[PDB]
Amino acid sequence: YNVGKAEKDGEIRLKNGVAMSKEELTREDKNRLRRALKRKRSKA
Amino acid sequence: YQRFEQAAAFGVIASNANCVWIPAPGQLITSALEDVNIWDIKTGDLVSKLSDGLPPGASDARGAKPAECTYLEAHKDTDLLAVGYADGVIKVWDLMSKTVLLNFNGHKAAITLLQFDGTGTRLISGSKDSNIIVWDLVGEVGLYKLRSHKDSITGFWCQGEDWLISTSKDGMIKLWDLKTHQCIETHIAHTGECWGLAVKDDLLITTGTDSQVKIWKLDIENDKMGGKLTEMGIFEKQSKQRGLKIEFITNSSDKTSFFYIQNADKTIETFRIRKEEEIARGLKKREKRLKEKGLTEEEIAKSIKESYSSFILHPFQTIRSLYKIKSASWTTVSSSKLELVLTTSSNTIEYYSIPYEKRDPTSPAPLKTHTIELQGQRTDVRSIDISDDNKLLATASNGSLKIWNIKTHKCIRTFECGYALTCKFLPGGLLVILGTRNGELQLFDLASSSLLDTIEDAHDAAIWSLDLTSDGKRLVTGSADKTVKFWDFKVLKLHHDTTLELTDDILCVRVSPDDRYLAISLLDNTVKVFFLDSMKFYLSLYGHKLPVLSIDISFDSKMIITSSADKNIKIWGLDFGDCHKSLFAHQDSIMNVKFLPQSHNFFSCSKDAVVKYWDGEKFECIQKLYAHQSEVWALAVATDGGFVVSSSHDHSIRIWEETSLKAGERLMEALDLGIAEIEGLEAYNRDMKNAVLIAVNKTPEQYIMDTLLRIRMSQLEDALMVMPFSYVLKFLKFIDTVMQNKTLLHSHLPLICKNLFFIIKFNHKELVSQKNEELKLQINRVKTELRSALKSTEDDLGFNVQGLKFVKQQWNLRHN
Amino acid sequence: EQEKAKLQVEQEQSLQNYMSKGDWTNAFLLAMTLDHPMRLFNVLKRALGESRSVIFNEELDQAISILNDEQLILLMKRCRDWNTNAKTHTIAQRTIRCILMHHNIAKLSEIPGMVKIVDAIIPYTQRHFTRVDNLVEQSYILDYALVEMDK
Repeated sequence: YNVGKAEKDGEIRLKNGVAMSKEELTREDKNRLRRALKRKRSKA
Repeated sequence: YQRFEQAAAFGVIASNANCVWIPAPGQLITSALEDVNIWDIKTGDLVSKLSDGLPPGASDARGAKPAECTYLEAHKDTDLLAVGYADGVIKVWDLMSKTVLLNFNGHKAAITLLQFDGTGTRLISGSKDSNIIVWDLVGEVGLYKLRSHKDSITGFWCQGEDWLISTSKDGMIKLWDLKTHQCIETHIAHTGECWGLAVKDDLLITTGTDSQVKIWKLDIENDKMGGKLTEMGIFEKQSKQRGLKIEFITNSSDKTSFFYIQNADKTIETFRIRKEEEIARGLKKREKRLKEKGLTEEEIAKSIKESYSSFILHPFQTIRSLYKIKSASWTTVSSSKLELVLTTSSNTIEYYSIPYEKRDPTSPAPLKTHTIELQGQRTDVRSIDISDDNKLLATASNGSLKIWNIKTHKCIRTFECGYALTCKFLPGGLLVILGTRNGELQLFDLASSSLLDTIEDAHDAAIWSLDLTSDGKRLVTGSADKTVKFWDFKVLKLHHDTTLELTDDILCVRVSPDDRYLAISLLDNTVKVFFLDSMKFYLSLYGHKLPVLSIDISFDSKMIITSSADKNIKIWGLDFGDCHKSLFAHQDSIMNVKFLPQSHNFFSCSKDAVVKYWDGEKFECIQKLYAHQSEVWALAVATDGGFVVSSSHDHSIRIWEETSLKAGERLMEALDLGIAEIEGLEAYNRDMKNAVLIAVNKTPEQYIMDTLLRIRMSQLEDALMVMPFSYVLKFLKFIDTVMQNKTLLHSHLPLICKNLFFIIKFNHKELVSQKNEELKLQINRVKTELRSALKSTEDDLGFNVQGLKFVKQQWNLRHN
Repeated sequence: EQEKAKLQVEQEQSLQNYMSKGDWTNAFLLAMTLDHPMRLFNVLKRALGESRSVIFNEELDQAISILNDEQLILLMKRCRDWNTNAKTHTIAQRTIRCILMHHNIAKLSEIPGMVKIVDAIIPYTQRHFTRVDNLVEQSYILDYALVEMDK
């Protein structure tokens, strides 16, 4: 078994093993996480 | 060249901000764009003008248009006013000193509102950014901020330091404890957005988008964890349009509290709170009625709850105005009568008085004692002209024309007119001639103060543009009927001479000062120039994306400038009709462009509110001037050219007048401070038997141990490697104290084990050499407690693997 | 949906109040219902820290027992995720321990899909068990330093 993507759509599960539910996330945290993906996608 | 600067701003009595009222009948603070104004309602004159500084047109003056005032609050106790601008900056203003005292900038958006605390030591701010910041006036800093609201704060209420109520655009009413800087309870007032929040003792009232107004009981000392604020009933206000603001007024003699809801529409609703006796008195009849009806006592209780809102409050009266009320505020409270002052978007201040006896008003309808419209244009000034003497400027607006002297900045005479599109002065400034949208031609005599003659059928369609010869004998009309009509003055009356048919409507008509040529602007984007005398086609200008809105002719008359909705100003030579160059001066369309008299230099105004000072020869912008928040509609140049006047949709007319520690030490230094502190605490305890750390607000054991976490592991083995043994003994003493507190050890046990155990490896020879017995006791205590923690985890892991293995094995039997 | 939104908002605010107050047992239930992994991770983490100073505490231990099948599925997906990470497995190991001590071990088996989750928990648990034990072995250095000190 290996940690993968979130089964539930509004949730973010990283390979660290930490699950991040969008509703409880703060807006500042949501912004950086959105930017964090953007770097991941850009090079990919 | 010589720079252009703005001498003054005038024509805007009231801007888009709240009204602030002070008693002396009552003077009123009215916003004037960035400027702030004090008017006296009864007299109607402006007592003074409050300018921040940095006069427009100065080089130091910022390019970007100055932020307009959104909110105003005056403190009676301190006699101080705070101003909230569009950008979000808060400036503290002293009414007596007439200058800003303090500058606060914590909001990136304009402020919804501001409230000085009763003491005056602090102010609470609510901004569209959804940030609520409290600033101490003496400290001049923001003590704390609240972020939880997801949208703009329409209102907030803090009578007591201990608790705050915030109403927000998202529809959530949140109770806040200022001491803890957190929200304790949240409830949705309305599915829509809650615009107005007013609190009167326990009673709290909120207005959403839809008409329903909700009444809330609040008890601070409930201490139930829920229902600090509870809704008792819901009452529908008559106006469908939302209520922007709510306020409460209480009459001292009888203690009755009345409140108004200020709706977006012109209607304003006022409501009265019933006394407890009349309510209990009132409920008794209702009970008696239902007993007569025969309804069940359970149904009787049902009726009481349904109408419970009706019992609490009683409708009082409605106030209606000609124009929509942007802001309104209570002025006077008395048992005999009440008086409320309202400010509308139409730049007028109206003061309304209502007499009431017992339950309901005595007057059938509210009456306004005073209205301030002397210096206010009801509608935007469409066309502006400057007389030949230039002393008097005429401002043409829908339903109102007014002629203002530059020195006074005030109207001399006012004339009733239609939806005028074009305004012009006759020679000598004696008479003013305008063109309506209906197509009727209006001619006013300034001295007479009345119209001389109207020709209703002079033109069927709207008079788009009007221009006159230098002599003034001949008048040319450009308009929507696609025919240009020439009119000759005869003794003074107007008579049609000839009409020239055109394929397209004449948006603009311009005659050269020498009167040799006449220019016509058409919706076909083609500019036709005719000799004025011979009335024959001369040359054409093409290529504009959209029709040219303005045409101007130079003094030398060899030059024609054409401004269009294409957003490019083009410069066309008259001799052959060639374009010398094309400029994209303004992002949005350039409504009007004018030549500076006796100069090839030309002024341009556009919808983006910019006024630019452009030289034709250079083909570049000399200077850029921003002073109007909204689009500047028209630009007029003085005959001398010294000063240029501009009017904008903001109803403000302005004159522009020509004038690091690398890894290792961070463990060393941290270790020295923490160990030195713990030793001092131990030494102090032995007696019974630092400032930086206090700023850190962490225990000495936590602070260093945090520093270990910050250090990267890949450099860690070398950081421990650099350690001198004297610090290693310090490090060993550090751990033993960590070992005392079990929770900290368990939290980061794996890191600790690795740190101790490597450092012993490196210095194992000098550890054994040390002859300190108490050090051995330190080692012994560290060992024993470290064993128990590790054993506890291993026992936990050992149990789980066996149990889970058992569960899998049992399931296998069942399904095998 | 307005009523559901009304109830959901109240649950969020009550959850935040409990966490600030430290009422983990009530916070644990709200986080479980709201499906808040951080608040679910944080309640258990700092609750354990208090326990350091049967498994978590009497009140919370009862709360985990009352969970029906559905929350037991959701809780133990999180423990599987936490177990994978060596910095957060300790929280997972204590939570899974409380489940085995407060539920019928016949019952957890029939709950569909739980073997598969239980399948993923074993390998990481064994890896952690192989760890720590090594730490205990190479912790006996402290004895060798002491006996050399004794000479």
